[PDB]
Amino acid sequence: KNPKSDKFKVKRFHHIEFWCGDATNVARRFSWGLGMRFSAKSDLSTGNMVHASYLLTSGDLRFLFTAPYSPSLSAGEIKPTTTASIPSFDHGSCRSFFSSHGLGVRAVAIEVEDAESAFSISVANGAIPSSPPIVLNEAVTIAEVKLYGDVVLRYVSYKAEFLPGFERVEDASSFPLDYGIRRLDHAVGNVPELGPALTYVAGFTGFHQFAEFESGLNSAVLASNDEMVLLPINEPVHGTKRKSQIQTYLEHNEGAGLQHLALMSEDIFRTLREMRKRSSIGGFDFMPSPPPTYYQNLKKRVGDVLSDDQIKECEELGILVDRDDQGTLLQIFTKPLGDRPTIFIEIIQRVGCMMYQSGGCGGFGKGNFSELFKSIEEYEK
Amino acid sequence: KNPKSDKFKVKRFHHIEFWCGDATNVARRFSWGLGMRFSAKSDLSTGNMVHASYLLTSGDLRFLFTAPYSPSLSAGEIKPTTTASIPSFDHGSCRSFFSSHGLGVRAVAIEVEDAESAFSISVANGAIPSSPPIVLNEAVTIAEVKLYGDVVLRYVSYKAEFLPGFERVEDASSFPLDYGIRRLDHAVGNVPELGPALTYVAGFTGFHQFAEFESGLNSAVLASNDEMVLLPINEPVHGTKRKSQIQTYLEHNEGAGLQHLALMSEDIFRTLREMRKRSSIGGFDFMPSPPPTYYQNLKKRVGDVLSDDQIKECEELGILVDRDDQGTLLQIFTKPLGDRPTIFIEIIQRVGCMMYQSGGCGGFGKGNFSELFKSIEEYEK
Ligand SMILES: CCCCCn1ccc2c(C(=O)Nc3nnnn3C)ccnc21
Ligand SMILES: CCCCCn1ccc2c(C(=O)Nc3nnnn3C)ccnc21
Ligand SMILES: [Co+2]
Ligand SMILES: [Co+2]
Repeated sequence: KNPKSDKFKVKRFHHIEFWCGDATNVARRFSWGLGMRFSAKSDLSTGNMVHASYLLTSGDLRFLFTAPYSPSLSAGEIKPTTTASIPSFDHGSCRSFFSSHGLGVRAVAIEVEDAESAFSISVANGAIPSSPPIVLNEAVTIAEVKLYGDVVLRYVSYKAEFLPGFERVEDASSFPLDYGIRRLDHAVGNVPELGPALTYVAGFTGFHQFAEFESGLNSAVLASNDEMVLLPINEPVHGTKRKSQIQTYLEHNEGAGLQHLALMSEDIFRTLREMRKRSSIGGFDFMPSPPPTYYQNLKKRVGDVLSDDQIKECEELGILVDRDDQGTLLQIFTKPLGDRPTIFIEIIQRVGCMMYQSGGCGGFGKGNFSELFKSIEEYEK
Repeated sequence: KNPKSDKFKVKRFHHIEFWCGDATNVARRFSWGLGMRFSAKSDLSTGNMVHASYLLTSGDLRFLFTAPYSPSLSAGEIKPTTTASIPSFDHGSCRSFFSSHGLGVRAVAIEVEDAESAFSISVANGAIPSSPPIVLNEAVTIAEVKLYGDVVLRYVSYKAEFLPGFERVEDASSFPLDYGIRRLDHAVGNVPELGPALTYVAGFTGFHQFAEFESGLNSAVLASNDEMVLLPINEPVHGTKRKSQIQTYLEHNEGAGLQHLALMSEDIFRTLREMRKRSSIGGFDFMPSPPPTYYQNLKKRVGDVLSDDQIKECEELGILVDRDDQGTLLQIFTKPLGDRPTIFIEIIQRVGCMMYQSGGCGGFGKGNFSELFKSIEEYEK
């Protein structure tokens, strides 16, 4: 059941912004590791004396990497005279975020019809304001409310290229990397208490709970009207045999924050081949592969969706498979993206639910907790 | 003239340590961009609850990348009970360094006969102490004194593998990259006033001035007894037509600090081919190439050292050439390594001065200031 209760018109995920200590080095690492092209910049070379921001794109996926310069470069400025291209940016907030959480997501940005009204309606419905609506060059409006921890939900709306003040990088520095990633499927938060987080966020968005179907967590998924904006949230479950991975996150992250980004690939096998080629030469590492018994058991579960060859291709690459009542989900998780065991990335591809493909086709892999523990001791054999 | 006045026995450059906000991402970027292998780690997986430190090596060159974890992970510890593998590390110092300077070099480490005596003699001769000698697992002694800005000169000495507490990374994660870089040739500091910096450092080391031979700088080189440890220092010259690059550094770095690291390659042409292949896919960019007239003029200057083919190979790669009375220097500079126009890297190869090759053979490229401005307007033509 989908009551379509969005309190304002939401379009799609627009971008994800990482707050960094050095944006250059994170952005170059991510570009190579994920096959994302450098497509826009806002920094000293564009007149920005406040922050360095670099945009990577792959298909519709937009990753933004931002770090502060010395406050001394902009000490003469005031907000009316700012050279920052993202007016919500604040040196103190950014340094405090990074020193508290390390590398991580500051903003989950979604495109809306009207960022001003989305902000007003949100705050009228319980949202904690973070940065009021600001119109940039009479062309783009940006506003932010608190989502969880120090993560903001950023609204962006266009009258009618990323943001004003951002320049198109030179072609020479813009190598057309592409490993098949195409869009952000969902963005997941970890919190100490799921109930209040859900009540808060569903309260000010009107997002509805997306229907699904002891591993140390409970979770739920909030979704927009067409269920293309998907915001799952986890809480830990205490007292389990193995310590909850959610609690470990909260400890190392110093509280709530974004846990993982799920990136849809138009060809997950090519994406994983390309990413795994680069794991040891600057890219990303992947979780340990499931035992061969997990893949033996794939025949009974998805033998009507994937061929034996395509199943063997899953086994080569360590891909996991789960199935809804409506679709099939292929997924795999990276190891943490940085020093701390906090944020990581999921690569996914969904099969089924054609009408375009509807959102969340195949679910989020809930069945892979059980099946993996069913593969752990079956493989002990 | 070399008075050989070292006040303690110095061996070679041992390592360079970068203080980072996220060590993982900088280290992976540097590994790919420079062709350096992951060779040791000290982090959560090795019992270090304080800092994450990753060591890259290429030949004898050792780059260490270190970032702090949340202080909460080690809040119960005291220095006697610390899990840090580098006991001079301090969360507050590291966060303050990175927030003040951005990504940069915290420690220039040299190997000495006896780090305890080097520290004592240094402090007895004016050195400002930074971290007293500490013996690690009865095997390695480490001590630090202030060099300039927030950069320390680190002494390390071995009774008899990087440091105790560091583990040899797994082979799977240790891809044997190598683009031909083999050792650190020299490490250069920028300061507001050259005279006092020289007096201070030469004062406590006994290092002597290395004999050389309006561009906005004056400089001088301090050298150890066999002139294998080379520490040049720049100061700005004010009032010039083009604003001094040293002054721009001081402004963006918030004061003195390490300006560049010169890395000797055993085959600079292969190093530059390999680094330039990767500039736009995660590696390092290089300064704009000199005009073809600069390379036309190379025949008269070094036509007896380099063939026409080897000169054309310099032209393809943007390499600069200078000559001493004793040797020839091939060199090239990267663009800044991170967000700020502060630290960069020089790749060099020296030809001549065989006895082994003596230190500083060919100088440091002083003649390339004049020759480049002689190439700028000659090429205007
Ligand atoms: C040991 C490897 C497989 C672990 C089992 N496993 C299955 C899914 C899954 C997610 C995830 O993706 N969760 C999510 N995504 N959207 N909503 N939710 C709740 C995060 C961490 N481990 C997961
Ligand atoms: C526009 C491209 C060529 C610039 C001319 N150019 C020649 C050398 C050089 C150094 C350097 O390497 N300096 C040094 N190294 N050791 N000691 N010193 C003083 C640093 C910056 N620009 C330099
Ligand atoms: Co997920
Ligand atoms: Co140099």
